[PDB]
Amino acid sequence: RELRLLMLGLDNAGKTTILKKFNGEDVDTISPTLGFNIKTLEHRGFKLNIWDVGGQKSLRSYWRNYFESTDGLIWVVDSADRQRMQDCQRELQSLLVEERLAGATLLIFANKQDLPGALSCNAIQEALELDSIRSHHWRIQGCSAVTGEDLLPGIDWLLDDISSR
Amino acid sequence: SAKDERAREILRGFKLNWMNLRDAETGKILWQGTEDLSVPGVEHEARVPKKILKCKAVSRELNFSSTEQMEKFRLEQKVYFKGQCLEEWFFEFGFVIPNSTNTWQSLIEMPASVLTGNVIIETKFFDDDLLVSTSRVRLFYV
Ligand SMILES: Nc1nc2c(ncn2[C@@H]2O[C@H](COP(=O)(O)OP(=O)(O)O)[C@@H](O)[C@H]2O)c(=O)[nH]1
Ligand SMILES: [Mg+2]
Repeated sequence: RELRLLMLGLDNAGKTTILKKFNGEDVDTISPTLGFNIKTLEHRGFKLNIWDVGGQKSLRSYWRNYFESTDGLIWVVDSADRQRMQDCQRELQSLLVEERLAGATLLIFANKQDLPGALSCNAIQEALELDSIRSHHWRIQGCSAVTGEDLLPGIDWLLDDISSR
Repeated sequence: SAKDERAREILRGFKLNWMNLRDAETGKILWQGTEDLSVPGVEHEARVPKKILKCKAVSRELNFSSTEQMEKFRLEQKVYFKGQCLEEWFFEFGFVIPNSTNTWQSLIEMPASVLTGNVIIETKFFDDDLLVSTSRVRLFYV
């Protein structure tokens, strides 16, 4: 069957760039998403429906309207935005206790690793309290959406974990 | 009735901003139509490089706006050659945010003189069973 991947995260985390970069499309004319961006494609034999939903404050209240039937959750973090790292943590943990997202595999993309002040994966692992997560399989993957570095390693793991369920 | 009045608000607030065709392999846009794709008195058409007929992978993207919130939104896209079906896509969006702009894209896997001018891409958008908008684009290769 097709797999539904929901990609969320605070605004500016780089969700849209990751999606376009992943599909070999130009990522220089990317603007804020004021709704959703959905890509239906095939990767490694899997048919995927990837939902990149806008993360502006005003849009997060609608995130829950897209939880139903989500197989995988992709949480994108701006590794260099230490400021909103606390809000990022709260939003994520809020998602992890949602009933309509139970069992969904969690992929954390610590994005913008190409930036100078980018926190390490261990730092983000701690700042987001991932070790306490136990209702979901999860993996943190550092990456750069602009260069495209390490995007596949993250996605590929996510698909392998979901399929094993 | 209130129901009819609400559906008129839905239709009036919907707009298909643009649609494009990309060579999936390279991610390069082969053709993108913008300006009033759902405006009356106009047979919308598209002049796309015929080489697209050689692509094993084509992606088609749509960008639409909705002033009104919708609960069971979906699209039906069929590509015809006269009466025969070349392609048919369906997609359930479900919830659509008020005053939102959204994008949808699918990775799609005869000569050219016979096709050109005879190929139509018909996109229909529904909110459950309310027809929100219909779009027809006749294709011309090169
Ligand atoms: N240096 C660097 N910039 C990025 C990266 N990912 C996204 N950006 C930039 O961050 C801004 C927001 O990205 P965007 O994908 O639209 O964010 P979204 O709000 O989460 O959809 C844009 O200016 C992007 O070019 C990255 O990995 N590295
Ligand atoms: Mg975006």
